Amino acid sequence: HMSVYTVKQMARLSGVSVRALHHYDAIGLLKPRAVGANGYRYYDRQDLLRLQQILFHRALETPLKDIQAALDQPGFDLAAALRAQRERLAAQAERYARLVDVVDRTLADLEGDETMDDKHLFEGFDPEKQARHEAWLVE
Amino acid sequence: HMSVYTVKQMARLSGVSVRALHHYDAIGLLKPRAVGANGYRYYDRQDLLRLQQILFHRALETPLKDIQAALDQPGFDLAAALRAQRERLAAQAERYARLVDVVDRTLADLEGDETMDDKHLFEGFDPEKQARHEAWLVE
Repeated sequence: HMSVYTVKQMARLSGVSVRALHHYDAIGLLKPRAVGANGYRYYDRQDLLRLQQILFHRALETPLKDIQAALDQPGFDLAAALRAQRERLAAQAERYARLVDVVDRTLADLEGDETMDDKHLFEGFDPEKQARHEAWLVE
Repeated sequence: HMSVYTVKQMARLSGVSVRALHHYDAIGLLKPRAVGANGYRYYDRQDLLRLQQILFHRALETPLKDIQAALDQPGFDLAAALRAQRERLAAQAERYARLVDVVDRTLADLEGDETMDDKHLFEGFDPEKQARHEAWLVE
């Protein structure tokens, strides 16, 4: 809330390194807002929430330049951004949980009479991740 | 089980493109084993299980060359490989579910008195994904 943090403290609190925070600072992505009377710069609550936004974007494989754009958007609403991120994180949790179900079904067939239909081997894989890989194979 | 598939059929069944399967074939990753009397090559059940292994590896961001190595390992046990993949897929599902919890806790603080401790903003992020990004920032 009123707490403010040096780079050393922000690293320890967030798990982002001092190296990364200096880089995020240099490129205008995350600049410590709070300034003391000694000219030192400190991360405040608003900076912590922006860094959390950066970590959510990276969890969701958003590329570094796209992050700046998304955060600096005029009329940026943090609660809206969080709800959109929730939906995409939930969908990733459901994909991974579906892929465990596929492993479970495959193991049981495999240690059973091996009668399970072939198509059931392949339900659950991310079509998006396949397109980005077939596109790569065309070099 | 006894079913065998052309490239066109294997694409339709698996969701992998004809382009990718020809590439997987060329580089020795997945070569249709079953051969007919007309010299044509067909994917059998064992090929379907190897392709499922490739799709699990790609879900778990294993690099293409590492896949060959892992599948061609002497004493390769498919049920062992599946159980190891289960554990890593489950862990990804738990990470994504934890990140939704973090969003939920943050939203409720944000629309509340904003008293939640700062450290709670940052629990749940993948430290591995952070190291691979701080390492990248050193170019």
